[PDB]
Amino acid sequence: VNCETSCVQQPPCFPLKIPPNDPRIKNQADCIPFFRSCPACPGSNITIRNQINALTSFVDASMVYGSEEPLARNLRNMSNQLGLLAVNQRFQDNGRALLPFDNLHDDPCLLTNRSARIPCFLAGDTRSSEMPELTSMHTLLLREHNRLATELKSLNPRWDGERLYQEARKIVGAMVQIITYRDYLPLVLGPTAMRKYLPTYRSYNDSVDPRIANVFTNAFRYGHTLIQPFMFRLDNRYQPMEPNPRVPLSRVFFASWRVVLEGGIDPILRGLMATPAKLNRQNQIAVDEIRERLFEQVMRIGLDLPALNMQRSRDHGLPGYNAWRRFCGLPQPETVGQLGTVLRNLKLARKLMEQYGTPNNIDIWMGGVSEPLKRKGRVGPLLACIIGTQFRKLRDGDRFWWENEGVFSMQQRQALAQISLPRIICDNTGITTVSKNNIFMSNSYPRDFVNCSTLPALNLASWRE
Amino acid sequence: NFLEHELSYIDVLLDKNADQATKDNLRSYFADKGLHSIKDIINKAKQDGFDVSKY
Amino acid sequence: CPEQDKYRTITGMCNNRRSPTLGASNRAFVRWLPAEYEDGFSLPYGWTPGVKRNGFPVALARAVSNEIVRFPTDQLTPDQERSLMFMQWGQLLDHDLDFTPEPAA
Ligand SMILES: *[C@@H]1O[C@H](CO[C@@H]2O[C@@H](C)[C@@H](O)[C@@H](O)[C@@H]2O)[C@@H](O[C@@H]2O[C@H](CO)[C@@H](O[C@@H]3O[C@H](CO[C@H]4O[C@H](CO)[C@@H](O)[C@H](O)[C@@H]4O)[C@@H](O)[C@H](O[C@H]4O[C@H](CO)[C@@H](O)[C@H](O)[C@@H]4O)[C@@H]3O)[C@H](O)[C@H]2NC(C)=O)[C@H](O)[C@H]1NC(C)=O
Ligand code: HEM
Ligand SMILES: *[C@@H]1O[C@H](CO)[C@@H](O[C@@H]2O[C@H](CO)[C@@H](O)[C@H](O)[C@H]2NC(C)=O)[C@H](O)[C@H]1NC(C)=O
Ligand SMILES: *[C@@H]1O[C@H](CO)[C@@H](O[C@@H]2O[C@H](CO)[C@@H](O)[C@H](O)[C@H]2NC(C)=O)[C@H](O)[C@H]1NC(C)=O
Ligand SMILES: [Ca+2]
Ligand SMILES: [Cl-]
Ligand SMILES: [Cl-]
Repeated sequence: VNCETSCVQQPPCFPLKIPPNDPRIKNQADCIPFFRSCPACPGSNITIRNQINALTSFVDASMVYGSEEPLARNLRNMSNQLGLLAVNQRFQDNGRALLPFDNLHDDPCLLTNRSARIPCFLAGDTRSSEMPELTSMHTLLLREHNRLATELKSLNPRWDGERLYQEARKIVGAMVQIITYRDYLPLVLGPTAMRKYLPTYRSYNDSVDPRIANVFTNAFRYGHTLIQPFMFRLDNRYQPMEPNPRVPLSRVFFASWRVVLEGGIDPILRGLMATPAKLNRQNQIAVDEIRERLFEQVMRIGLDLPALNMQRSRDHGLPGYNAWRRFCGLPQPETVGQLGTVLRNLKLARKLMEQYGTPNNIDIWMGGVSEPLKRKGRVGPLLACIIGTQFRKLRDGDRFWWENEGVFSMQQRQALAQISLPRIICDNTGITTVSKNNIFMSNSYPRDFVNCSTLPALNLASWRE
Repeated sequence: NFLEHELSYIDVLLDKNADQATKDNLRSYFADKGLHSIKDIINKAKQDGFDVSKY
Repeated sequence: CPEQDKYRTITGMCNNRRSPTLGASNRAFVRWLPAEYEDGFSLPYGWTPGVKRNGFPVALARAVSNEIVRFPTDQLTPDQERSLMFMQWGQLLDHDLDFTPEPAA
């Protein structure tokens, strides 16, 4: 039973059935394909089924470097002692590096513009080509690695390729930590949850379990509520970049050709800085581009990403909403009325009860994204709890966390405090005007924008011999 | 599975100019993936759908 | 595990000295709560037709999507206080944290 094309329910296929009055899938014998996540213990009648994490849980830039030894070596430029990551050998972006090409049997990217014959990219994680915006962030970090390694080679002539690689890697890893915990997470959780779930870092605690919890894989998908139905590209005047300034998302999934042949990462990064995120609202949860048209260009039918989230939680055996509420120490609504209070929305409570019958059965993603947002945050209490708890464990339980004593010198720590995603954009692209303040808040050109010349470079002096 | 960027390493292995140190580093990297001679390397490139007609 | 190190391993192996797989790749997620499957151990809710979850019919994920998630795209609300970069960093970060493998067909 081939899950991509069959609608039969046999292991490992758990296809989503089609409701009687579907707006899109008019044929009820059709289905949305779904493969059950690989079990930790295949074919066991003893164990309770659990899923596998293929990556390091640590915030360690594993999406740049890889999480398995063979792939990590493959992403490296092995033709010199310069400690560089491998770059594309056939294509450049205005004289700057692109990600190398990957060699998949069944390459989704070739399906997006057949004539262009541009394959998917190779990165540390397998999803780098899922959207050009994501590819752009990957390309950015590759560039940054190479720049750090270059600079370190000047500072320390006698260091070999192994040392250069490791040191640049350690800095990129620290940058991801800083941007994540200083800039990103406060805007996710809001001030109150940030204080509750992420108090000031003390030291590495070796008794903190740093594993990703199963639920986190589902709750972190709150992000799907932020997705805009277009990819936006802007020229160097931050003007719409001709033609196709607003490309529908359904025409960009795996569209790696767009990066290579439609003008590189610059216009993509500009679009990211100078366009608003979508606001999650209680009757505006997620756009049709992901709910109706996910991967429509590479697959036999458009998938439904919200529906996939819900299917996947069931696949993973996740408890429903009330059980997570109780886990988090929050009240658990029993009735339509009480769910109305918790959601600050009786209409939505009525709708959730009509589907689910009890708040005990609401799937974690659906319940999580339904909750009103915390002041100055983009998750409600439930999601703030799960997300916050996970990031606590990621920081406290990481021996190589950037502020852990003996990881960096004090001067290196001082130097690292100066980094920002805007600075990274300046260092590694043709972009000369970037977002000020907090990159994740600033969104309007010109009001929120600064010249690159105003931003402190990362000073590598304290990495010397 | 052979990667397009690895073709550039073949080029370095066939550069009579490129120094012994660099070439032995690359041979070592290919030997780690079960590829012992340049013939074995070209062959893998061919079989993974790359155009090797230059060699 | 080694005694002296300076850098993270690729796999995350050996980050925690006492329990060296913790955070390493190709390992089971941790469970904060006991799993909830139709049969207790394996089958997902929704698997067997007419099997209730805790007294109620399991709703089709696609039905939930249609009734709750769907909205008109022309009514989309820009977030005044967040950039698309805020979205993108999130997906990027997610790809540092977790990938759940599925079988090849
Ligand atoms: C280093 O981190 C350790 C883990 O820290 C947790 O994760 C981090 C990221 C933070 O969120 C942190 O706040 C977390 O606690 C940490 O050790 C932890 O210390 C707590 C507090 O001492 C321990 O909790 C105690 O547990 C025992 C045993 O019961 C537990 O296990 C069962 C089954 O899992 C559960 O059903 C229980 O609810 C518990 O979780 C309890 O007997 C005890 O409670 C009793 O005593 C208190 C205080 O007198 C009363 O208020 C209660 O009502 C009870 O009568 C605590 O709940 C926790 O088990 C322990 N975790 C580990 C892994 O050891 C450590 O202290 C940190 N070190 C430093 C220096 O920061
Ligand atoms: C352009 C943005 C995004 C997508 C396209 C996209 C797509 C997916 C898909 C297809 C899955 C798998 C669905 C399934 O269960 O079959 C998926 C899972 C995960 N997401 Fe999605 N996503 C996009 C964007 C985001 C953003 C902004 C996120 C967070 C802020 C985010 C999170 C996640 C996570 C954590 C997962 C699960 C990953 C895993 O396999 O563990 N995504 N996404
Ligand atoms: C490994 O590093 C070297 C040095 O950075 C790369 O060589 C450059 O490649 C570009 C693209 O082919 C050329 O235009 C330059 O002339 C090269 N310059 C130097 C300094 O040699 C090489 O391409 C890298 N290889 C990989 C696999 O990433
Ligand atoms: C598919 O990719 C091709 C190849 O890159 C695109 O062709 C370019 O299209 C623009 C605008 O139509 C022209 O100015 C270029 O000269 C084209 N180049 C080539 C090599 O033909 C084509 O537009 C893409 N199709 C889609 C669906 O956008
Ligand atoms: Ca990681
Ligand atoms: Cl994906
Ligand atoms: Cl298909």
